[PDB]
Amino acid sequence: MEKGTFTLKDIYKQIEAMNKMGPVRKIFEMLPFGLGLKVDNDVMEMTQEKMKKFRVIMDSMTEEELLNPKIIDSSRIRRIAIGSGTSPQEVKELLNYYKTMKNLMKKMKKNKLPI
Repeated sequence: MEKGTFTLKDIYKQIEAMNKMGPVRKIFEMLPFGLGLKVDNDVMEMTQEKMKKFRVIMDSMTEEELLNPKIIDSSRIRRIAIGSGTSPQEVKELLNYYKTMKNLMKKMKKNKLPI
């Protein structure tokens, strides 16, 4: 139905906690010219914190889409991944995360007693 018990749009907002977005003035305070294995970030994009790219796709995908995950449109997510900069594969695992939810079935409290 229109409601899917706490849709996933409620999950992406929880990651907003981290972002560090606000380059006002003096982003860094002086730096050593002899950097080592600290990061060495280069022109090639790199990945690390999964939560960092989690929020980005939150404003990409359509809320209507979040309400109905079963509507996985391979074409719609294609363009969307480009907007987020990641890819459909990273969104496929994201849904696969709720697969883990099936693991909940190991506990499946429910009731198991209609009468």
